[PDB]
Amino acid sequence: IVGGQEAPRSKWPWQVSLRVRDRYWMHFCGGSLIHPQWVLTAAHCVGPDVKDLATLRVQLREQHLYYQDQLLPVSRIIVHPQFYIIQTGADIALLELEEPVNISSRVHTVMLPPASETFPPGMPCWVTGWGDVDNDEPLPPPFPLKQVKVPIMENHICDAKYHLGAYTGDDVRIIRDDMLCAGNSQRDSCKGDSGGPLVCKVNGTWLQAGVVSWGEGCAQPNRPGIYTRVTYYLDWIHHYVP
Amino acid sequence: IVGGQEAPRSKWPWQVSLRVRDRYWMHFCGGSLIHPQWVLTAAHCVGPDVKDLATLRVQLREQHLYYQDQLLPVSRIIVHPQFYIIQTGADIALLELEEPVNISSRVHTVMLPPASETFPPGMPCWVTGWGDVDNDEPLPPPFPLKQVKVPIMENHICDAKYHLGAYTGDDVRIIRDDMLCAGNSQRDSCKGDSGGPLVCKVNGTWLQAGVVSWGEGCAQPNRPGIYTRVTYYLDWIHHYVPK
Amino acid sequence: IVGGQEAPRSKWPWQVSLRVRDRYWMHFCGGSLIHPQWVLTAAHCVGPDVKDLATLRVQLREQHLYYQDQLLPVSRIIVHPQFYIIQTGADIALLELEEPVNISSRVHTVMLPPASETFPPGMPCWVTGWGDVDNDEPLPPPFPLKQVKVPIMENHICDAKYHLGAYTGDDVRIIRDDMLCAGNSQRDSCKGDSGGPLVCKVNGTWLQAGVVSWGEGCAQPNRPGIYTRVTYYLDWIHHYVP
Amino acid sequence: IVGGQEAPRSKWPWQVSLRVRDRYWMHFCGGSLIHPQWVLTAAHCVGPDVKDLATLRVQLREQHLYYQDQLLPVSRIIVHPQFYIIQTGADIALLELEEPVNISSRVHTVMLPPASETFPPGMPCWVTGWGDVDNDEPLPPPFPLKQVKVPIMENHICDAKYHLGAYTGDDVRIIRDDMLCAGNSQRDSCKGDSGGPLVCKVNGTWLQAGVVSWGEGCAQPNRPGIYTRVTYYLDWIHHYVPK
Ligand SMILES: *[C@@H]1O[C@H](CO)[C@@H](O[C@@H]2O[C@H](CO)[C@@H](O)[C@H](O)[C@H]2NC(C)=O)[C@H](O[C@@H]2O[C@@H](C)[C@@H](O)[C@@H](O)[C@@H]2O)[C@H]1NC(C)=O
Ligand SMILES: *[C@@H]1O[C@H](CO)[C@@H](O[C@@H]2O[C@H](CO)[C@@H](O)[C@H](O)[C@H]2NC(C)=O)[C@H](O[C@@H]2O[C@@H](C)[C@@H](O)[C@@H](O)[C@@H]2O)[C@H]1NC(C)=O
Repeated sequence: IVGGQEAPRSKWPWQVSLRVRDRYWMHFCGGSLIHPQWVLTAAHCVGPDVKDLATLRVQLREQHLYYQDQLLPVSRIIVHPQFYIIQTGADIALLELEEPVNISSRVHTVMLPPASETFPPGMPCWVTGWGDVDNDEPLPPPFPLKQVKVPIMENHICDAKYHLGAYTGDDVRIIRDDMLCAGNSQRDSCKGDSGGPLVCKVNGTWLQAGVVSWGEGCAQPNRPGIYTRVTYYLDWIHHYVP
Repeated sequence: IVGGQEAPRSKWPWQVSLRVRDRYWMHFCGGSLIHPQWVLTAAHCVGPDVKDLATLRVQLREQHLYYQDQLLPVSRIIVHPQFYIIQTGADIALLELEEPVNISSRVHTVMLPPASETFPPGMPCWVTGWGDVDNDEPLPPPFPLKQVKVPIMENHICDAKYHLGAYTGDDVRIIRDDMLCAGNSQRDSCKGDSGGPLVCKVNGTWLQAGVVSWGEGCAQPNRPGIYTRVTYYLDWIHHYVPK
Repeated sequence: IVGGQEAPRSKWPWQVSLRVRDRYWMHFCGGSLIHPQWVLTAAHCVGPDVKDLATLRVQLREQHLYYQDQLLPVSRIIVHPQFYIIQTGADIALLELEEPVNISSRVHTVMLPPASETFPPGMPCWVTGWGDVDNDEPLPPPFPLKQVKVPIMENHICDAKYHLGAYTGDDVRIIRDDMLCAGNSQRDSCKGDSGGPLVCKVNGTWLQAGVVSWGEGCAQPNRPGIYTRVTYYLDWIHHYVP
Repeated sequence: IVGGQEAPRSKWPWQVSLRVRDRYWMHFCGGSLIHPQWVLTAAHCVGPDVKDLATLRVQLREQHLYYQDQLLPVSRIIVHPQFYIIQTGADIALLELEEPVNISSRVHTVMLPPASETFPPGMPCWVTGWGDVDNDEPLPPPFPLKQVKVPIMENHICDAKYHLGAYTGDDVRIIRDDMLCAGNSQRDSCKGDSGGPLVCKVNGTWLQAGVVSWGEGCAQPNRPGIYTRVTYYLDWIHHYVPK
């Protein structure tokens, strides 16, 4: 997270950390609890190539990464079939836990948005995670969960920004309809935040609008963070999650 | 170049090295002289974002990088407008030199193929460059230009290979019509070879079949190197480079 | 610490971590509380060149580095004047804290040995710290304090070991009288353990026999870790520490 | 070499490069040809632990490192027995080549100094090598041999400088009698120059005054480069090297 602050303990109870087996269970992506037994995350975190499930673990919200670990094995990994690379979309995946987790005030699910919510510019939204605090600048120990408020940029405006300073033709769409843009040169997600949530407050309720997907650098001018637009994949999600 | 050998001085007179201004003019990509004043390379070597030409130089055929450099400035860069990322194709670009270079047996152009050449499996082809000799293994000094013969794999066969062991649905095309696959787990190009040429001996003549574009690792089982298919963009090329 | 285990919460209440001002207060060396207001460490951890005290802090016994830090400023650093490089000895230094710490069962001093104790081979001894778990392998988060039992090797036997396979003449002493050897190819200290304690259980009492000083690699065959022999410097220590 | 320039091809014909086997024959220290079959270098480059001679090679003077290699195997490595670590001195070693090399204008020996030469401050001396051009800044390809004029600092003055800003007692000698100090905050040797020569011109003749040994940083204030004083080891050298 670039430009943010450490999260209050009572915030983002749905945040999760994905760990890969490497000398220790190392954090590599975020995710969100969307059902007591299901984690929502980015396809690019667990694909396109099929991985051995023995090498992955999920960690539920912790104020400080690695300090109070209670690792949870995954029973199944479901990656959207249209996914191959982030720039072409469908960057979304589901992790079914071996067992449903206990639901409390400190650890619980985030609500998915109704199909009609477009999250237009002006919406108050935050992205959270334990990623780098700037380009090539890792979050220092004790690794607090961070948050940052990021402004939403309408898709067409964002698509135009991506063409600014690039050879790509205007008629060539960079930002797709299954994507959403948020952030600016001072507020954005960074390496390690991928797969985590972008939540917006709508009439007093938190709804997950996006999944951290890709970008052209952390908090880089004219290159807002790109997220997978959750509403676009509700039908697919509902095919697996109760 | 993975699994190859140092190229003989008289081979590949069209090979070029692209340099970026660093603590020295550091090699970062290959290219090929397709006309006395035009270098063909990959778009990803110079885009999709526009870069300051002041930070780029072209070096013509040399046996060892950096030893006897005679760097050339680039007048202009033309990147195919359909290019954004390597996996969606159109990974091709043209660099116009300030003046036409002097053609000799030592340095000269490579012929482009006629639109009908498909370069099917079995065709003898070589990829050349100063790229890594293996994953995370940079070419050692004195940096000789290397070459390696790479086996061609038909597009659909290759597309099926890329779906092996992946979540990606079969209805999702990974290898596109403007791409070509060559290489195996023993012979392939690697980091730093991008933009360079894949050339095939067709009935006694050397034709450039591809431009090193991408892949999923260097000489990795069931993931051959992917090249931009030159015949696909002949008309685009001929829009800028004189016939 | 190479080849050890995480230390139990109630063990080594004298262990301390030395921190240098970086993107965070990063651990760089160990030390031991030998008096409520004095920390014993290795000179090479703080010299031979004089450094700005503002860039240094002491952290008392904690189970996991960085998690619950309560950093302490150092009022004064006293480095043995005979120190220049580890291989010529006198690798010992004292840090005076600004205030005497609160002694408890969880945090208290370690006893220094009487001058006559030689700590001969066979003596049960442990080295503790947050150093690498192997050559070029840093301690993984959450950075637990580790411990390992290390075999003592008599000085001359050790000095002969250090000449094995070397051009160095036998008349050249490598292991000095103010040094002590401990460790083998399975158990030893490693980068980041320097300055910490080697403590031995002598007839029911824990005595600090050495200070981690140097060696030729971590847990390397025929090259035991070298420690500054505490008894050798008792008078020097007692010139400053009550 | 910090603060220097590329050496003219005609200078330092005695400079050699020591190479260790690692993916390629990689440079790791300098040396000087003091006899057609003997190379003088630093003990720390080839010790204190005995190394397999098959992993070492010597390269005679090359204007550009790695470009025209003609590697020479070593027949024997003789390290001073008093050597253990650089700060305690005796940092000197001899390499006997399998065969004597051809002597020419471009490649030949450097003269050792007479026992009486102390090389006081003011003497014009240069250190040469292919080492880093600054702290953590490697020599960029094509790796030219560099040189730099370094001022000599009298031993006592140098020893006092080393105690400046340090806890070490004044009565504790840091700079020993078998050492010699040269350099300042703008001119010095650096990582990779170790083992190479410090040569001074005395009445129109080049004499090797020192072997690059150690120091605290490349061109660091009050920490001049430290060299093994060759005159101190003439008897030892003469025990192995003829004439
Ligand atoms: C999830 O919440 C459950 C309900 O509180 C926990 O089970 C309960 O564990 C208590 C002690 O942690 C125990 O007093 C309760 O009797 C027991 N109740 C039931 C219905 O199981 C559960 O803790 C786990 O399960 C218990 C039985 C032990 O095996 C513990 O070691 C487990 O932590 C909570 N943790 C989960 C399910 O992840
Ligand atoms: C040392 O000097 C000799 C005289 O220059 C070298 O021999 C000469 O090598 C020439 C090719 O390098 C060759 O055309 C000359 O006929 C030959 N002359 C003589 C007197 O032999 C010698 O080169 C080595 O030995 C010769 C015989 C060949 O085997 C070469 O390949 C060798 O390099 C020089 N030695 C070295 C190690 O350079």
